[PDB]
Amino acid sequence: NARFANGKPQSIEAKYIMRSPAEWDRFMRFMDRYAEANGLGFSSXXXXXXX
Amino acid sequence: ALTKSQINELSYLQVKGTGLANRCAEVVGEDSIKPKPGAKLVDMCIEPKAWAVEEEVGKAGKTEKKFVNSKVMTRQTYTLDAIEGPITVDGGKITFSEKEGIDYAATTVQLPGGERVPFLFTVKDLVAKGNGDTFKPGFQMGGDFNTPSYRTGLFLDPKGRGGTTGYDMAVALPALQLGEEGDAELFGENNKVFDITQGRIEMEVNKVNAEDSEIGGVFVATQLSDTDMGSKTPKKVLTKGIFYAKVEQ
Amino acid sequence: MEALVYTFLLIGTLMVIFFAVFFRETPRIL
Amino acid sequence: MITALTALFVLVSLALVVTVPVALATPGEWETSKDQFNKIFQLWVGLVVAIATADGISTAI
Amino acid sequence: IERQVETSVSEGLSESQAWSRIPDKLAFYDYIGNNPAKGGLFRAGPMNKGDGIAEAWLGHPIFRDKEGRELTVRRMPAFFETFPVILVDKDGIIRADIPFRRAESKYSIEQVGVTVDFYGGKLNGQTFKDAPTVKKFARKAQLGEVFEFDRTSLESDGVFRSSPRGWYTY
Amino acid sequence: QGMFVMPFMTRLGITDSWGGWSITGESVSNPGIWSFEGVALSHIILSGMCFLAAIWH
Amino acid sequence: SVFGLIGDGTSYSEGAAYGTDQADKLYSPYSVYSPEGEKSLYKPDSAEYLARKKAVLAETKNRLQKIPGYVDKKEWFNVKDELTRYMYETRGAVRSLSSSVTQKEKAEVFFRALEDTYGAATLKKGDAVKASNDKAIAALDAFTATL
Amino acid sequence: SVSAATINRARGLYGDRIAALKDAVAAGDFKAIAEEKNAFILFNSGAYPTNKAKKNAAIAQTNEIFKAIRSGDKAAVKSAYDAYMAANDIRPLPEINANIGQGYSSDFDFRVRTKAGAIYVR
Amino acid sequence: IDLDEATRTVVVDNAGNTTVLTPEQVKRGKRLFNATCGACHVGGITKTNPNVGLDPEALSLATPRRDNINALVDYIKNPTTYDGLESIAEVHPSIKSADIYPRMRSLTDEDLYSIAGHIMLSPKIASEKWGGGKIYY
Amino acid sequence: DTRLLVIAAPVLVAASWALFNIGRLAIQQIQRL
Amino acid sequence: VIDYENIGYLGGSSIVDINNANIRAYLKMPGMYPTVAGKIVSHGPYSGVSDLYKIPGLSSAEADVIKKYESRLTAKTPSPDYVIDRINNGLYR
Amino acid sequence: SHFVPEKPTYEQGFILIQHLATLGYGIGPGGEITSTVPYFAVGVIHLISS
Amino acid sequence: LFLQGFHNWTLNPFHMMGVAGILGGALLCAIHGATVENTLFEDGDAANTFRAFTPTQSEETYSMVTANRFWSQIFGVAFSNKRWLHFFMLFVPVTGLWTSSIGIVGLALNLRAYDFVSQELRAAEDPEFETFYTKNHLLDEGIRAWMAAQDQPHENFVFPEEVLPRGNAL
Amino acid sequence: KLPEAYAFLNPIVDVMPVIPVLFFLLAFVWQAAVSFR
Ligand code: CLA
Ligand code: CLA
Ligand code: CLA
Ligand SMILES: CC(C)=CCC/C(C)=C/CC/C(C)=C/CC/C(C)=C/CC/C(C)=C/CC/C(C)=C/CC/C(C)=C/CC/C(C)=C/CC/C(C)=C/CC1=CC(=O)C(C)=C(C)C1=O
Ligand SMILES: CCCCCCCCCCCCCCCC(=O)OC[C@H](COP(=O)(O)OC[C@@H](O)CO)OC(=O)CCCCCCCCCCCCCCC
Repeated sequence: NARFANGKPQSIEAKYIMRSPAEWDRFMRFMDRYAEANGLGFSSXXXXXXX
Repeated sequence: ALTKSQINELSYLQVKGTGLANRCAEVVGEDSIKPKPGAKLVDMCIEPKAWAVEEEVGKAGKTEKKFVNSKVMTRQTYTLDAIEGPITVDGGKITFSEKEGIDYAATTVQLPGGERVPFLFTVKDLVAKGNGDTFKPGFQMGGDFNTPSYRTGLFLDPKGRGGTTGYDMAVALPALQLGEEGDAELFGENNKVFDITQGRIEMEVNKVNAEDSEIGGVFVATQLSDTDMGSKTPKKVLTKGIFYAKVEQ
Repeated sequence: MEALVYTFLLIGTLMVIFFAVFFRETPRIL
Repeated sequence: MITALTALFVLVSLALVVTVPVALATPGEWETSKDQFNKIFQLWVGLVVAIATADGISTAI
Repeated sequence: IERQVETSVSEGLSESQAWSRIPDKLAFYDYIGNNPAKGGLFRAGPMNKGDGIAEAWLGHPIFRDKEGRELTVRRMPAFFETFPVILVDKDGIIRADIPFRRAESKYSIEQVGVTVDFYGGKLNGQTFKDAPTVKKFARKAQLGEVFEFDRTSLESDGVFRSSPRGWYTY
Repeated sequence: QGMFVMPFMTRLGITDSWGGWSITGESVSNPGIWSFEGVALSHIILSGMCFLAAIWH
Repeated sequence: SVFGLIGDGTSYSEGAAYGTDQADKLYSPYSVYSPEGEKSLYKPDSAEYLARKKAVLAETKNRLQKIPGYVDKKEWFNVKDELTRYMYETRGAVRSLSSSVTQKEKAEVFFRALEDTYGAATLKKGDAVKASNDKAIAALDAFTATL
Repeated sequence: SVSAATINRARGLYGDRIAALKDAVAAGDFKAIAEEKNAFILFNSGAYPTNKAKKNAAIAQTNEIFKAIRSGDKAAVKSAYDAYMAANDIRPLPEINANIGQGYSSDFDFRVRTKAGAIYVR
Repeated sequence: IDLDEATRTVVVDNAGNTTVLTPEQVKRGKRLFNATCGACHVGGITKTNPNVGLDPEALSLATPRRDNINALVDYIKNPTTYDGLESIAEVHPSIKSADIYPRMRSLTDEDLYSIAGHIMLSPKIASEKWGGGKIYY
Repeated sequence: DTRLLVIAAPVLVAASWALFNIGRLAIQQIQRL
Repeated sequence: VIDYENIGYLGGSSIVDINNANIRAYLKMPGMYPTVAGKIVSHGPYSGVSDLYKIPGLSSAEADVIKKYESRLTAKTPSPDYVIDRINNGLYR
Repeated sequence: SHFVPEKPTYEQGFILIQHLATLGYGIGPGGEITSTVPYFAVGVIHLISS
Repeated sequence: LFLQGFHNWTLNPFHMMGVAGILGGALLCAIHGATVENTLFEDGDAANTFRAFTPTQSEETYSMVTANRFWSQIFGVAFSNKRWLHFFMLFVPVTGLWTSSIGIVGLALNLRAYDFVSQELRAAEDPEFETFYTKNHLLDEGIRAWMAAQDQPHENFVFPEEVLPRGNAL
Repeated sequence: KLPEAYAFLNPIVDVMPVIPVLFFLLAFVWQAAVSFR
């Protein structure tokens, strides 16, 4: 590598199964609070004060 | 590291970064060439693929001299390229007689133990001598070249002392002189001598293509390390790698 | 042997800062 | 003829840069004087057009 | 120094015994390592840990060119830890030096051929036409009257100190 | 050389060091985690972690 | 006892005033913001610089003959380099040597055919390099004869 | 501070300005001595600033010049002016060259545009 | 100490012929020299080739001798090497190269007679700073 | 005569005078600044 | 080296070394600096000034200016620290 | 107004010519500037539109 | 740059205490300015808060409890006195200027931290051994040698161009 | 140089860059007219 001009730089499939599973596995924790809950617009100055 | 043909099929931008640029090309095939009076070798790629430095070794009960396989601290700046010299035959045996090219590669190679061994990997002023005529599966060349000093005399000691230039005195300690005996215990270091020593190389041509008139083989080179203007005793560096050339007519 | 004295004092300051953050005299409202 | 037309063009635009925001920032004097500034705004662009023809003709003569 | 030499050569004395009548203690005072302003803060201890115990005066160098003129090495101010070697004559024009860049130097001692002749001391009346030693005594004569020291008594370094006059008013 | 701690390290198998030198008279490319420096570093980690645990109790 | 040189900008000026046309004294520069006169004297541009310009077009054709020799020995960098290295002078020649609208059109056909060689050299397509070269050299040999 | 280079300078500056009046001793130009009275005074201050005994020697050697020209005996003027140059070593600066030279390096020197002003430019 | 008729007196012909540059023409010299030549000859040196400088000690060791007005004007018309055998107008601004250097196209006789005057008048002004390099900055 | 400098300074003046009077005019007018 | 007895023949005095002095030392000989000095400096160690003429490629009008300055040229033993900086000393002006 | 045709655009400290030059206005081969009339066109249209 | 080249003035630790006092003084001016402005109380309905202060107030206009909870929880260590804080803002810029001005009475008599000795020994016996420290000494003899011909014009330093120390090509 | 017709107005062109600074100066003038409400 070292100026191989890579995309999000990366030279193996092994780091593709590091980018996606470490985003996703700290994403699925975020989903476990915010799944199955939608809508409820509020029209205020940054309330978004639902729980 | 492929042949010179499809290295030339790559643009500059798509080699740029790959580490291809040290790689000597390869030859496919076994053939003869039979050089003519007036030919020469033109693209003499020389890459060392392993380094080795003389030392004192410990083993079963006895200490003696051998070479450790050692690693390079310079990244990729270690191979020689585009060396040319007029080829001649006088007594039936082929001589190389190096003249131009990138004929030095200032590397530094760290010993097991922490010690850094800088040297010049040179082919400067080579005169080879073949085992016969007619470049073949096993035509071996060998000769003696010149290792010049690593730093030339314009280079300057961290206090401002050099061969050509610099101070002559210990600028540090200006009350060292003061007598009949001046700084004379530092005379072995204030004196910056440009030493030049002699190396050794032994080619061994393995594969020969005469459709492109190109040879390639495996060399073994032994030479001497840096002496910081005659301060330290230089070690004996042994390199091994592959080489490559293109024959004229 | 003075690199001992250097690293004793540098780690010496790093120890004093550790006690100064975590073992401080807390201020009370009372 | 171009130099005289742009000389008139600068001197009209001096009156515009001055008298227009003085008549805009007055709460009364716009609705009454709007037909005095309409005549000069229409004249002003109609002078830009008559000066763009002048360069247009008198370059490729 | 020079007044006591002039009143000795006006008495009729030749030069090599005109300089030998100068007292050694007076020659010790015309010396850079005897300045209060020569040392530094964290150079601790006596002056003899600076350059050594003084043993004896070597001699007074007189530097001559090929025309038999006289060259004096321009002495160093007390500011400079290092000043170069510059050999000037009676009217202060450079006849010789020691070059830093040695390539195109016009005034090198090996080109001008500066010769050394001492007067008095333990090195009385000894010519030196040897071009290294001319340079060696040119570097010594830049600082002070040149003595011979003992650096091995207390392992004195090669580098200066300051007086009780320096430390009291410090 | 007056090594007091090092013979106890090598007699159970720490022969290599990060400086490339082996104590058995070899040359090693990669000693790994467990070298003379890595063992010495591991006791300073354990010194720091047992220090914090000492404060917690 | 002085009366130092006051030199307001309208007053007298020896060496230091920047009065933008005063000390030039009817040599009448190009603009007032420049020291030089405009272009009237001492270089007739129609004089013999046209040896050099025609010499560009003479050695232009020779390097363009070198191109299909380096497509067979497939050396794509040499096609891109020899089309810039000496050929840099050709645009400054042909544009400065084309006068009428017919020569400008035969310039335009030559430059597009020259740029389609470098594009096809970038794309690494050997038959399109050789084809566009034949379009190029025949556009050169047309343009040289139109003088 | 009085130093060695300050002695060298007033000697170099005004040793030109004393010895060049050898042209004015010849015809006996009586105004050309009176215009250079301050040349005698200021070489006297600069060449012996710490040495007061040689300075007060060169006071009376200067007085003997002006006492002689006030009477006007041109023989006794040169009989005193020879003694002034031969006691104090008045010397002008001669021509320097490439081997014998480098009068100045900075343009701050007191001999930049003098005839002993040259530099090996290299 | 003004810029009189004596300091403005420079060598014009190969022999000892001297003329006086008018004081408008010193200004024409210094200004046009800095505009056209000044990118590589600031302070009388050559940035692209420091061995060959604008010093009178290095103009009078040239072949032919360039220490007058007329051969400097001849140099701008027809630049040769330092030994003067072959022409370097290919790689140097000139009138033979004024199609290939656009900053030479509007110069005249009085321009180059003033520009070359500035190369000659300047070592009478400085004489150590001119072409002395960075040591005299 | 440098008529440039004799034109360049009044056009500095006539620009600096112009917009500043839009200050002064709308204050003698008094209206809602 | 602290002390090299041919300092005066490098760029100092009128007489210029042939084996060690750079191309910049030949500035002060008129007619020489391109293509004569460029040849004198690009070729090997010499024995004397008369054997400067044995350079391959050295022609007649190139050797005329050599014969003019054969009195100012001279051959010393080559110190190899000064033979690397013959093309480029590394000091410019 | 400060254009002199001798020196290139970078030497006379220009800042908005070159943005119009690399869109192909008034420039010929090698960075030589044929005329400043299209730069006059661009700059005047931005005045009246302002 | 006079006291850098001739005196190595940044290396004097009396000066380093001075820099710490002045940078730490501008530090405390930036901190206590920011925290007071940002722990302020609502004393009006204007978005401008400057008009919600009169000088005769009996209460505090910034919450010292809130400001202590800020830095103790961000930086780890915070003030808890207004009397000790404002003495500390008095103390730090002032004692910077004292300790710095002690060291400039060092150079007045040229007792200076110019070199470390053993650091400068080992360089003169190992040409391999370079630090940033020895890089600074070469820069110091650039300032010493080049400036002095035009620094002190009265001492009439004439320096040959081969004498003047210089790197490669510049 | 401007086109030869427009070359008469060269000093008027010479002020025209400065004017966007001078708007920002009125914004403090206009507050001083309104006496900094
Ligand atoms: C006015 C005070 C003064 C002065 C000028 C001197 C002068 C001298 N003494 Mg002396 N001395 C003094 C007081 C003084 N003495 C006192 C009070 C003691 C008893 C402690 C001594 C004990 C003493 C000994 C034992 C020796 C001398 C020696 C010397 C001579 C060498 C100077 C030297 O080494 O400096 C060294 C200078 C420094 C190290 C500079 C320090 C810079 C300041 C003070 C830093 C302080 C701030 C800092 C926060 C300190 C704390 C350290 C930190 C790690 C916490 C010199 C003639 C030597 C000699 O040869 O004499 C025979 C010697 O061997 N002295
Ligand atoms: C993760 C655990 C661990 C490991 C694997 C090591 C590993 C190592 N340590 Mg170590 N160490 C550790 C934790 C660890 N340490 C901790 C927690 C401490 C603090 C107490 C220390 C303190 C320490 C010191 C002070 C030293 C080491 C040393 C060493 C090295 C040599 C080991 C040796 O010779 O042991 C030898 C150990 C023994 C001979 C003890 C034997 C156990 C006794 C005799 C048992 C008798 C009582 C028992 C209850 C009997 C009843 C049971 C029976 C019925 C079966 C080795 C590299 C040495 C070294 O070289 O430093 C790097 C050294 O000097 N360590
Ligand atoms: C990068 C950060 C840095 C910092 C923070 C400092 C900080 C300091 N340096 Mg410094 N320095 C640095 C880098 C740095 N240095 C470097 C790289 C060098 C190069 C070697 C130096 C070299 C250096 C020297 C050479 C000196 C300092 C000094 C100082 C101190 C400044 C003393 C002061 O404020 O006097 C400011 C002046 C005064 C306080 C006196 C003012 C007296 C009254 C109030 C005057 C006002 C009257 C009136 C208002 C005038 C009106 C007119 C006017 C407004 C127009 C301070 C400790 C000085 C020092 O240590 O001396 C103690 C000093 O001499 N420094
Ligand atoms: C291996 C490693 C670690 C290697 C290290 C190697 C190496 C580089 C070491 C460097 C060592 C080192 C530290 C050297 C520097 C030494 C140095 C120069 C020392 C100077 C010594 C000294 C005595 C100087 C005298 C001058 C002086 C007294 C300086 C004082 C400096 C200093 C402590 C200032 C304090 C600045 C500071 C950070 C204060 C922040 C205060 C703060 C938290 C405000 C919070 C706060 C603000 C409010 O307003 C309110 C209201 C509240 C409530 C509140 O909370
Ligand atoms: C993620 C967090 C990252 C930062 C964490 C660690 C940084 C914490 C630093 C604290 C150490 C200082 C506390 C000591 C002193 C301490 O305990 O102060 C505590 C002190 C509390 O004072 P009070 O207001 O309680 O005052 C009581 C008074 O009445 C005393 O009479 O706080 C201060 O006054 C402000 C502290 C400024 C902080 C001083 C910083 C100095 C920087 C240190 C220089 C570093 C040397 C490094 C060498 C390598």
